[PDB]
Amino acid sequence: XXASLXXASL
Repeated sequence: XXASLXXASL
């Protein structure tokens, strides 16, 4: 759930 920052899957 990092959204635009990275960590897409978190």
